[PDB]
Amino acid sequence: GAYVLDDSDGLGREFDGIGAVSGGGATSRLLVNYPEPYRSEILDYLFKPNFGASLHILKVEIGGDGQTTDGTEPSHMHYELDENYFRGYEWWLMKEAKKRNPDIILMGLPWSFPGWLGKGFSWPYVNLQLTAYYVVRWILGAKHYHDLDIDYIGIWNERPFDANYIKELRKMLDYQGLQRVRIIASDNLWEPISSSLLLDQELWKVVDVIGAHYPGTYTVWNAKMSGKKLWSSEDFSTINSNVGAGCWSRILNQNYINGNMTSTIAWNLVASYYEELPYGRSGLMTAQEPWSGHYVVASPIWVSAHTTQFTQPGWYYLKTVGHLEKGGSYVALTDGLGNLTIIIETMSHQHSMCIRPYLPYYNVSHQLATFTLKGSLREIQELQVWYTKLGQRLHFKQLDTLWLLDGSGSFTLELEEDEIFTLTTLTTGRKGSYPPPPSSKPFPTNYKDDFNVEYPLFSEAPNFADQTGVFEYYMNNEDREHRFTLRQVLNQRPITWAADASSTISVIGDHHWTNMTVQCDVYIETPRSGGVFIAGRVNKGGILIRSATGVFFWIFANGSYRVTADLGGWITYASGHADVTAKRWYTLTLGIKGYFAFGMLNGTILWKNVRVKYPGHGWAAIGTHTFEFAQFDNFRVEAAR
Ligand SMILES: *[C@@H]1O[C@H](CO)[C@@H](O[C@@H]2O[C@H](CO)[C@@H](O)[C@H](O)[C@H]2NC(C)=O)[C@H](O)[C@H]1NC(C)=O
Ligand SMILES: *[C@@H]1O[C@H](CO)[C@@H](O[C@@H]2O[C@H](CO)[C@@H](O)[C@H](O)[C@H]2NC(C)=O)[C@H](O)[C@H]1NC(C)=O
Ligand SMILES: *[C@@H]1O[C@H](CO)[C@@H](O[C@@H]2O[C@H](CO)[C@@H](O)[C@H](O)[C@H]2NC(C)=O)[C@H](O)[C@H]1NC(C)=O
Ligand SMILES: *[C@@H]1O[C@H](CO)[C@@H](O)[C@H](O)[C@H]1NC(C)=O
Ligand SMILES: OC[C@@H]1[C@H](O)[C@H](O)[C@@H]2CC[C@H]1N2
Ligand SMILES: [Ca+2]
Repeated sequence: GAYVLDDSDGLGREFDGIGAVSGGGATSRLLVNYPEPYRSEILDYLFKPNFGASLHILKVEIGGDGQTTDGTEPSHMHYELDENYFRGYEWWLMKEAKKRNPDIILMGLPWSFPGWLGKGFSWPYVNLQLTAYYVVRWILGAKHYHDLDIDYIGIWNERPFDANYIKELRKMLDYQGLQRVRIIASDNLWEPISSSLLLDQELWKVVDVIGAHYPGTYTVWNAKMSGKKLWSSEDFSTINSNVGAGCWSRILNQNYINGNMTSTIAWNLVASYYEELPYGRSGLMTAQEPWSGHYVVASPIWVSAHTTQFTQPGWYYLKTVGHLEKGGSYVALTDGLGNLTIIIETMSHQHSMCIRPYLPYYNVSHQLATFTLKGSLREIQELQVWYTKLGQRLHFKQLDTLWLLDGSGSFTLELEEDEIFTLTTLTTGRKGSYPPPPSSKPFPTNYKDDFNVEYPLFSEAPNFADQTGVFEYYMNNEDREHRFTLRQVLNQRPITWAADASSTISVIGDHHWTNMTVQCDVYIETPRSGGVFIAGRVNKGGILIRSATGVFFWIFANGSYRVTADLGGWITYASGHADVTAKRWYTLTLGIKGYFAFGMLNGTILWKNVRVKYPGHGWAAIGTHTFEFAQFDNFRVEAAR
């Protein structure tokens, strides 16, 4: 009936911000080679204040060279003694975010680690000081090379924590003059971190924030008892259709209401990875065609705006928040300066299901809600109104101002289903707008890369999405014809997060492709035992990369070749001998059409009319038999969709 908003009895918890994750894994892969001005426009929709999603927080993966959901991300230390703070795209993204919003909150979290840190085991806790040292170098590098202050550091994404590690990480941060950096744990479930904090005072002293993943809007008693800030440090992960925006809208409010969580962070920031990769299109917006410049400002962007444009880290939640009689919820926040923001959501069950978890049915129906401002809020006489309707339009439309002149801190609204209203004293709200970007277009049916870039802006060539291993621009001054190549640089399996393949692989192109010819120059660096391949119709990647099928044309340094149906190499289409050795450049061609494939070695036919599964479709790919050095050059693909 009448919902009282008041601050006279005091305030609730401090609001810590809304944000999103770039990483886990390679989710921003295809954004770096967007042409201007579109790349810049995309970044504005995400980070420019009073414009789009206007994010308060940016969380990035600390790349460890392993596969972490939609690809691998490069580490700053591939090997022992190696340090490089210019690989990948997270440095860039953080800087671009920081340019638009100097106050954005930066977080880093490892998913995987380079293998050498395990010292012969696939475990990051073998040498506590070493792993901490590795992580802190990243934070230092961020500052020294990019002028970035990392605000929060996590432990190991959705993987066990070690209490002694967390303590050592804190000590190592302090030793390096990073007392200001805070620690969030354990980016998994509420337990065992929450009870551990209650039993171990020294642990309690070093953990600043408890971050839980996909909590279903609820926390647990031990976490509340701890007095720590509680965050949904990873949520959403739903297709950014209308249902995802609904999901997002609902949890943004109810994470605080039901669970005392004062921050929520969406996986992921922007869908800039092939859609046929795991969890495709589960970013706040979509930017998966750098070749065309086409992007989509999806519904979740505006749902975010309803909170982010009208709140900032350091505002406080009111004590008076809750559910509406006929379903839906409201929160309210102030900045202790006379501003008030109110965010109301009526997401229906049928249009707001998140993937994790799925909620039992609940009812929303037409209702009236009366709001009364008590205490220090009585003096508000005017509120701006922002409105969104999900289902088929209207997104973030500014409605007519409401007046509260009646002397009665009150007003009423007619609420229907699947709506959002924001009511705030702030006048800075804006539905940012750029002209529409180019229409959607398939990946180019003819495509070439000779990797001849002397000072590349990024460490890897556009569109190649590593799914196991790490491929990088490589300069070899001692060769002329192959001065500039692409190289696989991992020489041992990472401390994996996912089940990485046993073979390295990078995929590219149009998953819809069915008939195609792929050609590449290859160079095996490891004598006797080394091997490389080129492939087409590759149908799975990311977390599922081990499961990839397609047509794989392998050559080996022992003078042999194989054609397989799978990356694992368990199913043979053909095999034989070849004039092939290490440390020599060969041109490989693989032609797939209908039921049949053929392979060429240096323009000469090696095998032909070999029967392959059909129908089938997928990407082109390159890679190596194990985690081994190899080079690639003059890549070309002609394909039919
Ligand atoms: C956690 O949030 C809950 C709300 O979910 C807060 O508890 C409410 O407290 C009021 C009175 O203080 C009760 O009338 C409500 O019934 C409580 N809510 C529920 C759902 O039972 C609580 O203050 C928060 N815990 C903290 C801040 O430690
Ligand atoms: C609401 O918030 C705005 C923005 O923070 C406040 O306006 C600022 O007030 C400070 C001092 O209180 C000034 O130094 C800034 O220049 C102001 N900025 C802007 C953009 O106006 C405002 O005081 C708050 N209260 C109300 C009633 O608007
Ligand atoms: C890929 O190649 C196959 C094999 O040639 C094509 O299938 C043929 O298509 C023609 C006309 O479209 C038919 O007359 C043949 O009977 C088909 N043969 C088989 C075995 O299916 C297929 O159309 C090609 N697809 C693309 C997208 O180019
Ligand atoms: C939802 O509530 C309305 C009124 O309370 C009722 O008429 C309707 O049948 C309910 N829907 C379900 C599925 O229970
Ligand atoms: O919903 C899938 C999410 C992403 O894949 C992130 O990488 C982590 C791992 C699972 C979940 N959080
Ligand atoms: Ca070259």
